Amino acid sequence: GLSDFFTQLGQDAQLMEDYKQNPEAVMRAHGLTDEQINAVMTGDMEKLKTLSYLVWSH
Amino acid sequence: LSDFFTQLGQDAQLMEDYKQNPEAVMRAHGLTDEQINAVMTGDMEKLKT
Amino acid sequence: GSLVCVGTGLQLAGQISVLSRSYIEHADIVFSLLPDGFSQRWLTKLNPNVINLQQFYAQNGEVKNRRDTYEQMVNAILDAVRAGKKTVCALYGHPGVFACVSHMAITRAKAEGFSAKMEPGISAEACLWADLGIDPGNSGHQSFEASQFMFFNHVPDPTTHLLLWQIAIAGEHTLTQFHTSSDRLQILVEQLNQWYPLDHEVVIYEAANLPIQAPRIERLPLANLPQAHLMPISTLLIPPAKKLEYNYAILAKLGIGPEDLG
Amino acid sequence: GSLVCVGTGLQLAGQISVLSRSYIEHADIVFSLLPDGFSQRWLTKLNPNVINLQQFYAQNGEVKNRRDTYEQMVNAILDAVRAGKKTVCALYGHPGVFACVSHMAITRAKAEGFSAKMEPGISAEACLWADLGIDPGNSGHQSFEASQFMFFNHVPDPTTHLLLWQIAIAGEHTLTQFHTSSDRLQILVEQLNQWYPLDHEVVIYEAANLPIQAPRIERLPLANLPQAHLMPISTLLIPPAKKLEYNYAILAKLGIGPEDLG
Ligand SMILES: Nc1ncnc2c1ncn2[C@@H]1O[C@H](CSCC[C@H](N)C(=O)O)[C@@H](O)[C@H]1O
Ligand SMILES: Nc1ncnc2c1ncn2[C@@H]1O[C@H](CSCC[C@H](N)C(=O)O)[C@@H](O)[C@H]1O
Ligand SMILES: [Zn+2]
Repeated sequence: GLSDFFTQLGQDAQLMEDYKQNPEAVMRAHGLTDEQINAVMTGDMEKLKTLSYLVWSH
Repeated sequence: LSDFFTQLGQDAQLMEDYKQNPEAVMRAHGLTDEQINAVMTGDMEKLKT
Repeated sequence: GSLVCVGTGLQLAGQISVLSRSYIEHADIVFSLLPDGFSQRWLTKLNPNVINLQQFYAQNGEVKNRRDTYEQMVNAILDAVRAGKKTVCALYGHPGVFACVSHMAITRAKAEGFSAKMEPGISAEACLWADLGIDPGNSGHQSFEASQFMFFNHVPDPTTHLLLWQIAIAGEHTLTQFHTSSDRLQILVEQLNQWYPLDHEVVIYEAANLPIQAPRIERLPLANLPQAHLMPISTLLIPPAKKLEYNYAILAKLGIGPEDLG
Repeated sequence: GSLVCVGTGLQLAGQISVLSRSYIEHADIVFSLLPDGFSQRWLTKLNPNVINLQQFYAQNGEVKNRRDTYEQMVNAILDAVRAGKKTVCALYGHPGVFACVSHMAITRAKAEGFSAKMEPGISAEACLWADLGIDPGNSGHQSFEASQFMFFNHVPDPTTHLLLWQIAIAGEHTLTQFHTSSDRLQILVEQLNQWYPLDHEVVIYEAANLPIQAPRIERLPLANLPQAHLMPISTLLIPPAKKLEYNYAILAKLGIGPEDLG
């Protein structure tokens, strides 16, 4: 549910511009729970996931 | 010509097929001999005029 | 109205990001600035409402400051925004990488109270790492605009890969000429000679624009740069003149030595 | 069997090239190194025959040189190539920027007579310019890995935008830890003080990996850096500290001055 939405939102500029205008509305419409929405609005990436180095000096 | 390049640049199946056999793939997309000659000599101008 | 500047990459059609293409497709209007007519066609098939910014460049042996060129570009872009059109600026490569138009158009847009953003694209730089198989993190990376490096005081680190962009107009102050002179590039060689020997191999790089085209990767001694054939899309790569040497100073502070490095 | 190394950019799903996406789609097998589980689900939907390189990182707090992680990655990729699989390596951002797994795989593949190439992608640096509305051309640009900057001799130009990648492990010489100490960071500050004052505003930048995520753009005086909260994805931007001094020497050879500068 959550993953599907994010995937689409990243690819689809229409939906992105729809999301920018009204994030809660768009999210509610895509089935996101309050906790999921709250985490989005508070930037808690940590929670969202719940619900790197490839080199050196020499 | 402008149609073949758009496909090729977007389509990694066509790309890989092209790199297998540039001429065969170009001929199969109806490119002329001078067009193909312009590709193989890497002359972008003559392709663009 | 809103602004979104995107980049189309260097290669035809396939080097644009998925999101960035979807923005062109859903725009009300598109202002293009693409390297050729093949990419300009592709664009038009994406979205037929395009105004080509190329028109604002000097036309017909005309002397025009490139500044005045960009102004008009920004202004035309803003006009569609202020009319209420969902506007997109489709520039080649990365919209904000050595690209003044977009940064100026986003700024002006935000200050007049409009929604403006920049979406990153694949730049000439990004193409250079992949074509040459060089990693900018290997011994570091510096990039400067050839003329800015010639006009002001810039100290390069000769252990890094050095880039000079717009090498083809290196030293062209007026901003009216499409190319530079041999004697301009010769003064660049003598300048560079503070850090690089005359026989130092450098690379003239040109990322392909077409899928049937190989890149230009021309290696030559620094000394032969003034006799080289340079194009507006030419970037100059100057590999390290020196190898990485240990920083005993800091290693000491860190209480370690070379042997201690993993 | 052949090899194509591509990038998926920073942002989920949208920031990869159109061509690169197609490469993943048509691949026999994909070896991934992606930021998170969302990016990993998207990939798996794109092509189900994925092998996740993340596994080769130290598991359960074991001591393991990252060199040995990279060697294993590289060897897994080549194992598929050698078997005769059309193999794709998908790394986040640009596959060959500050990432040695792609360059090594490509190098080794060629030497064994396999076809191998790199497709450029969008990097964290591409992302930065856009997010902080900075044109790297404005006053030019420098990049270094933070630890190499400390362990080796590098002099930055203080008139340019300076980046220190992998700041979260600055001075972690063992390459077995995921982060450094505040004492290391303090040594970095003292070193950077050769050029930048202590109150010099620096920026902790992190490009978003998700569409609903704002980027981190945390401004603080340089002195405060050692107390700052840093993450593996964190990049440190050090903005110019100094005025461009006129290269009067070169302007003269050009026979011009500031006033003539267009
Ligand atoms: N195809 C190409 N190959 C190599 N360098 C190129 C190039 N196109 C542009 N450049 C470099 O960029 C300069 C113009 S600045 C515009 C660059 C563009 N924003 C990008 O994404 O790269 C040129 O003078 C040259 O130095
Ligand atoms: N989301 C992000 N925001 C900022 N910097 C990031 C980042 N992801 C990676 N980096 C930088 O890159 C380093 C990892 S190396 C991988 C770089 C990646 N291939 C690219 O193209 O950018 C990090 O330590 C940090 O310096
Ligand atoms: Zn760079």
